[PDB]
Amino acid sequence: VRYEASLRQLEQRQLAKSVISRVQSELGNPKFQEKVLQQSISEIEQLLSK
Amino acid sequence: PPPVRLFGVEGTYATALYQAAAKNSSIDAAFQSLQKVESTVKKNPKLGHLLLNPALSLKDRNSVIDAIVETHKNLDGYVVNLLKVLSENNRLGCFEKIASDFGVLNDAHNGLLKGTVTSAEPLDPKSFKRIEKALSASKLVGQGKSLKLENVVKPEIKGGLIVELGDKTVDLSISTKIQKLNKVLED
Amino acid sequence: TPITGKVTAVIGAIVDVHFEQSELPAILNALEIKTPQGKLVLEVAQHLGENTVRTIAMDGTEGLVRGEKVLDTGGPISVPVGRETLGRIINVIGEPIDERGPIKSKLRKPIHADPPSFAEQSTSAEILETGIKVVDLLAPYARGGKIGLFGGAGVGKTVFIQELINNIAKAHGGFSVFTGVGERTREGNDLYREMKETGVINLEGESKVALVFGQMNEPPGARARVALTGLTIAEYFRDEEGQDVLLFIDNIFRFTQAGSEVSALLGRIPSAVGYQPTLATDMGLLQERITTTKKGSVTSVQAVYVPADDLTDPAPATTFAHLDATTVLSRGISELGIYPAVDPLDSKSRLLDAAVVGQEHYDVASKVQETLQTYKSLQDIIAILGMDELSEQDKLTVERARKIQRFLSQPFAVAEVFTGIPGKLVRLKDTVASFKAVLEGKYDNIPEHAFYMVGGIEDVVAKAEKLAA
Amino acid sequence: STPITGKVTAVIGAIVDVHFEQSELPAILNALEIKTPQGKLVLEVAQHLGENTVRTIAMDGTEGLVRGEKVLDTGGPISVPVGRETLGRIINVIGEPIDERGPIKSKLRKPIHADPPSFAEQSTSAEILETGIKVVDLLAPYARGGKIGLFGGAGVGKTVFIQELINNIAKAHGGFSVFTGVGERTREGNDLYREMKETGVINLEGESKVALVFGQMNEPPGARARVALTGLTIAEYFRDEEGQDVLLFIDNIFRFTQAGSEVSALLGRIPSAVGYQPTLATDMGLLQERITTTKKGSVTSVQAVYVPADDLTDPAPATTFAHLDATTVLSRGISELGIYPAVDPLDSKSRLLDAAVVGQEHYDVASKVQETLQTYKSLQDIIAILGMDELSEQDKLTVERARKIQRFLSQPFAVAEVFTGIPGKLVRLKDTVASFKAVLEGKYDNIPEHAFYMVGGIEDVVAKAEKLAA
Amino acid sequence: EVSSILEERIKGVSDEANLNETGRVLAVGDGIARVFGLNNIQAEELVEFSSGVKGMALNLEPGQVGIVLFGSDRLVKEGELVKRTGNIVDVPVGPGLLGRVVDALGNPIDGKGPIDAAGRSRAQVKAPGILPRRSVHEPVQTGLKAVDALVPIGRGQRELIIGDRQTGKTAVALDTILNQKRWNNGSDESKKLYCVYVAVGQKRSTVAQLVQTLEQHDAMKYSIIVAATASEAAPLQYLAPFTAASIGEWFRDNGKHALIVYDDLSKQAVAYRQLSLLLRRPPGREAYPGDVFYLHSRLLERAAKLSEKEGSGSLTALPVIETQGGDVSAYIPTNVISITDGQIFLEAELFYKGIRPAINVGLSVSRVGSAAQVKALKQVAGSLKLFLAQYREVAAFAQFGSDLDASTKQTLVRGERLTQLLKQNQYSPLATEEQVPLIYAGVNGHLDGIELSRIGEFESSFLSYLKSNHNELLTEIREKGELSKELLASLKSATESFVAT
Amino acid sequence: LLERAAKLSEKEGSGSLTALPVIETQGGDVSAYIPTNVISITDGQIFLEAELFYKGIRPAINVGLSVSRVGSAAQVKALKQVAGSLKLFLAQYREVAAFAQ
Amino acid sequence: TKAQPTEVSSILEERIKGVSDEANLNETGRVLAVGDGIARVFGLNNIQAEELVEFSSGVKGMALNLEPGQVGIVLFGSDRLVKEGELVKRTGNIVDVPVG
Repeated sequence: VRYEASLRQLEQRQLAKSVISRVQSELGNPKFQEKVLQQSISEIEQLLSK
Repeated sequence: PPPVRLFGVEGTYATALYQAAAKNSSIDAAFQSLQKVESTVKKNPKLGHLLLNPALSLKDRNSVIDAIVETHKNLDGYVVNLLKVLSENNRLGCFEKIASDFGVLNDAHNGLLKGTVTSAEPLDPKSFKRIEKALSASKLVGQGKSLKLENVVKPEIKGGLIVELGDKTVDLSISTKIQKLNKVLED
Repeated sequence: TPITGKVTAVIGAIVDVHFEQSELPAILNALEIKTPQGKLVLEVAQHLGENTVRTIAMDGTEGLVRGEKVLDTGGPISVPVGRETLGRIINVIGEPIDERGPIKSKLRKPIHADPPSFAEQSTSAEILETGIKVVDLLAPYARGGKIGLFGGAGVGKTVFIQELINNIAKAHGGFSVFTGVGERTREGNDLYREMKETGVINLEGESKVALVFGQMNEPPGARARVALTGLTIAEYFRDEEGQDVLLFIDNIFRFTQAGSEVSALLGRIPSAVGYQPTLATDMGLLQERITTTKKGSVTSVQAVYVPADDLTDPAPATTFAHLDATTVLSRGISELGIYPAVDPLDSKSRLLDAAVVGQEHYDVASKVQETLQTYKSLQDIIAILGMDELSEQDKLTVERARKIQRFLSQPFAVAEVFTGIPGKLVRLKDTVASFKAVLEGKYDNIPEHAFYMVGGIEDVVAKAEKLAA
Repeated sequence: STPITGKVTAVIGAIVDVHFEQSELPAILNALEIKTPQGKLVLEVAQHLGENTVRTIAMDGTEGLVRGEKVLDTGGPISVPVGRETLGRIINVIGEPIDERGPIKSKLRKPIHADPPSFAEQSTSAEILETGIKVVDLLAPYARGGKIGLFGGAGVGKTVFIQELINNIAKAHGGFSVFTGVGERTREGNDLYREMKETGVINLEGESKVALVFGQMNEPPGARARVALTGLTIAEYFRDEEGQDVLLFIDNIFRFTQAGSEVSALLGRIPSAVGYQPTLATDMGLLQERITTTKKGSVTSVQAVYVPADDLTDPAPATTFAHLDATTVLSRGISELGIYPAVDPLDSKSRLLDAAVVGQEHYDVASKVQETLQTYKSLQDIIAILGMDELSEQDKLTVERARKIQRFLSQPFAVAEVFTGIPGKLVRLKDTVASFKAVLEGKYDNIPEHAFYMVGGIEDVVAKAEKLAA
Repeated sequence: EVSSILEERIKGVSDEANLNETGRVLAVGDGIARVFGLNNIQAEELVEFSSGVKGMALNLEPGQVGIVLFGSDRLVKEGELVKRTGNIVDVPVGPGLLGRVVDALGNPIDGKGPIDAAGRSRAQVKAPGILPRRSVHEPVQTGLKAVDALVPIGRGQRELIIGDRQTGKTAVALDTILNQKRWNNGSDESKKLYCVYVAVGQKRSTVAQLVQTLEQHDAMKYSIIVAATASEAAPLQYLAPFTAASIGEWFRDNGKHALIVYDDLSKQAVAYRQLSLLLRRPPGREAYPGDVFYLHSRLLERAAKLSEKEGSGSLTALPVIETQGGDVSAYIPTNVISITDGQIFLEAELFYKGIRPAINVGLSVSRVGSAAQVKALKQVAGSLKLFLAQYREVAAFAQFGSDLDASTKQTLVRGERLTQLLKQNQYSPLATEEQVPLIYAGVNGHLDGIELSRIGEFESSFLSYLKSNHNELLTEIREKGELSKELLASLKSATESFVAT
Repeated sequence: LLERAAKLSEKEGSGSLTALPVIETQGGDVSAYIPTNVISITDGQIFLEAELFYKGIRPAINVGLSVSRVGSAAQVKALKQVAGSLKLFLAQYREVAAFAQ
Repeated sequence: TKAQPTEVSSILEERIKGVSDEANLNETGRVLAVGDGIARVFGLNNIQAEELVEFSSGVKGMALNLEPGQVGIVLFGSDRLVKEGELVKRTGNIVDVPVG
């Protein structure tokens, strides 16, 4: 019974590491270069809004 | 008078230096010259890295001072006397310190508002011109103050960028958002 | 580049590094200087700014070259745990000093843990038997309880814990913990051997006891993170497994003692007496990492070394709030010849009430507490005047109190050598009776000297015949 | 001089530092105002730190202060208002009404700081003030121009004792009063304010005969110290400019001591003995000398004092014990024994007790009383150990008179119609002298010990004897 | 889904606007930090660490501003930015913290139902004036006979429970909450009590039994528990009384009545010790800083009785001091004592003497006077105090085999029987209608005939006999809380009738 | 210092370093900081009374404060057999000679 | 590096301006900062220890600590009227009382 409930928590941690994993993937690709450009142009847009 | 009080210890000197140089309207001259006489200490690789921290008497250091102003005659009379004051109290390690502060004080007079626009990766030059334009348009720089943009590469900023100048900042990073997210994961 | 540094300072055994890049370090991480004497382990505990950490040292700092290189591991100090991790002794640097070879690593977990939540609590509500009369009657154990022990560690306080190990640990706890801060190294070998002799540790395989000792040779900062290391081994048993836990500690005063030692160097200003200004928070973290959960109950027996026998100092004092029960041991009862040396008027439990241990247990215990206390008040009058120069009612009470007091000694199996009287254990159930009988005058006929060094109630009677003949 | 603008640099708590413009500074003891959400913060300049930066004490909360917040200079000290419109207003540390009956309206205002009067003015007491309570009257009278000190422990009815005085002495003896509360509590504020409304001494139709300066302990330590100054400054205004006689009242003056110890540590002053201020000696001396009789009015202070943990050789009570002309001690024990007055009849010394000032009869009676109680206390050890029947005939008679004097020191109080329920009765100084003498002489040792309990003079005691008999 | 909840977290991170200030972290450790920068800061404001830690700011300096961390320091790192909220620290107050345990930030930590909030409140709320104040009103009982008679507390008043740790300290307080049952259930919301219990430096197992015990007696439908354990951060432990006070103030403000228990202030001083010494304030005596008094003094005065235009509101407070070593001539005890109206000193020895939870009646005082108790119950206990004082004096003489006399042994016997009657019991409070008979019985000397062992036997039986026949007397004592000439004569005849057994 | 002195095993050659740490007491002292710090490290005490030594009894040991807890073999058998349970006996004797009057 | 109590901003700008010391520090003193009745002077270079000094305010002092960067005068009187930048004359007579 203890273990059964522990397993419900465990699956959530197994998918928690997909998030951490997915970050390494995002930053491994030159989507790292292209979205950093996007962040510079959001700041411009934001800078007209203040 | 000083215009505003900036810096903690070893800023009492920097404060005092600006207000003495203020009465003539030649701080810009004083400071430039100080960069050029400080650099020639550095390009003295022995005894100008090996005599910044106390190691020899007040008097030998004072005589090191006398020798520095005899080889460079342009230093302005405020900065030739400031060195005397530093040598007599027997300090030279916080020599770059008064220099750095004195630059900030001077560039408040010039009306330059120095700024670092750190990014994850070096941005394009077009991205730069546009940030300089925009930042002027935004009310954080009212105008009257001339922004400078200094690019820095920090791979510790993991994605995004941060625009910093004066007491006004816009943090539009990815890195912070990741840190916040990682904490938030519960399900 | 990797977060390398140089040794700016070596002030005490609290080394300071200065990283040569502006890359971010972090706290509760570990750094290694590769030294020509083994390895040296450091732990970042403060960041002072200008790329300069200030570090706790887990190993000896003697013979240390400054401007000598450091490297950042990148993370916390990690022990090895397991279910077959048992039958070996563990130090704060991970290694064996018992030389039984590598421990079973399955999961390696940070010695620094975030304290579990208030929403998971499996509070003690089942009693435990200790098998000492004084203990059962006045302040009985429980399972999940947090017991405390006060006194020296040389006057019979240490002897007391041995009895407890002999009874409670050879028949409860499936995986059990011993954690010893500033633990006396040769004595540590004795504990290990006695554990082997009673066949509790069988090689480095399956065993129902594990042990952590960090010797009092080791410098104060290293000793401080022994405590933490031990608790991590306790938590694996707590979490993953549902199997019974125990903890025995000798002494967690020595954790507190170590904190006072480090305090000046780190950059803190010492508060009065000498004890750390960070005592409540630092104390708080270990004792909320000893707490009952619904993942398993955790019976704990803790020992506090009392310096100059002042219990009014904040390090012994602030513990009681974090306690359920105590059985305080003192020098005075030690002189009187009463072994165990437990104060009978200085014992308390949260299991003491008239429906937890029931009305009869309570009634008996109350009466015992009134009788001994009455005697304690009249110490002056008895010695200065007399007992016949004192009222007849109080004289009865006084006469009774010498018998009850004397009876409280229980010659132990680990003080059987010294006394010459074979070891005894008196049941919980027997105890209620034993004391109830004396209270009704059913045994106030036989010598005070027969109440000295006896086992149960029948032996008191029987020795009376031995001494009379 | 003219206003200045300084910008705040460090808020650490009560101490708040300001960094004023160069070549242009506010002086020591000036008043700076910073407009704040809840009143106007007044800052008292108490140190200069050099480089044209001051260090000041807040008198209003230090919640939400920006360091960089403009600080106007009024150009002077903290000045409250004084006047005959001070009467009935409830005044606070920064000097403004908090009862909203309107500001005190006078041509004259004064600073809270002042120098103690010069030697030439000074006058001594010589008259004997009448309190209207039997213990006070015989064994420790008051002296008009006194600095009486109401030292006492816990559970003595502190408020009760002082509340009795206001009922008796205050209406009878002309002149105004100022009642000043230093680190008072909100139970006590309401109960004091209510008691003086009953007696028609506070007139909300008239002007009052009392003025009030209530500063409570929920205000910063800084403020608690300098509330005392505000109330004293009003008494000075009464004594000097109007010429009036003052029966000044301060409550609890240990609170001044405690407050003063707090701002000491914070200001940089190193801790002195038993955790109290170093500047104990000098703050008290300055405070006390101001309280006196001059060549104008006559100021007779009655100051509550709290003796921490019933030890009065502790450095705050014991220093104050000297500065106060006419000490009393109230004690835990006597309250429990059932006797109210709670005053110890034995420890209570006035600055005037001699026979050519109190009168020859008054002196010879009180000389006997002191001896009778001191015998009984001495006899207690013999009674306690050996037995009580093994004492002599003279000792039993002395013990019986002593019990009688102990219970013929019970007076009821009007402000203890709560505490007890028996209503207070006023008895004269003269009457007390006479009443006490009859008892010593042995002419009233026919009266039961309990027929001396809470009654007037001799007339009531004889009658009350008959009453228990029935 | 586990995936569905993850999708939300990701959409709920990203984007944010201008920051009033920035500064980069440098000195930091022990959960105390100082950051460099930060110049639009004012006192008590909250600054958001980009760790995801929140810390309010308590030391302001023109160097490095000292921000007290509520988290850990293992996620703070040297170089990070911190961004000012622009909003001072606040706690949810509503009708939804009741029936829940909540930590000092005001979340449930037991994972009970949602916090309903009607408002937010501020940690410092200036304590009432003297204009909206009013006289003492509404007797509050604990259901402990000695406490009620002798040192009677009122609502809007403070009396300090002091004494050595774990001599029944917890049972005293638990008995008080338990007696509020009679009133919580009974009509009138300004007679009902919603108690707020504050726990500083206490271990979880103790709180978790305690709450269990309140649920058993159905007292955890109004109890609110504010907690800041020993492990959890030192600024949350300092901050814990002042935000509990605000959960109480709402009750006082609406006209409703409540009782706030502050257990213990002494560990609060140690959490504040740590905080004060690392933001470089110099200490006074025994390393407690000189502004300690200022902390307790502002706090306790926020419980005080209000007028009828504010709805007859009173928050009442009962501060608890557990003395870490014993001695009440210590620093912390002198400071709380001055602020409070009373002492309710408890004693170690009296624990062993068989009074449990144990109270000493002589080092306890109430300067609140006798009319903060039930009117009926004042009358009966009128000489209770006087008898007891008389006993204490005669007992002192009695020691050393001293020759006793007949006059004194009346007193001594009289006193002995009363104490045996009085003796408290663990975890059981009582109702005032049945406290009024027993004290009468003792005072008029119908208990001074009855043997010490049978004091208890009389106590049980005497109460029992009254339930059967004289249920009219109990009803009148409850209903009018004052005692009539007619009612006394009957009560007196009832006592005379039952004396044996 | 103290853990440098201690009996060792066969490997290290069976060697021992016997350590008696010797404390300068002002007529007996063991309720003060310095003694207590040594007691918790040591296996026991050899408490010897001031009054008795001085009045020419040597040795003069009070065995209410003299214990050792590893000492179960550390005597020649000869001096254990003859000295059978005398250590219990003189810890009855003080109590007997208190109330024998 | 270290912080002198003679690092005062008015004092420093004067040394920077190429102005030398010891013309207004002979006997001649100037208060730098006054707190708790403890005015601290920069000057008094011909003063005798324990010698009596007179401020511009109207206040008298004696000079128990002579330290090189400043002189810790102990004020006999008022703190109220004393402030930074006031002349402190050197009596030239050590603490003395009439005798006769």
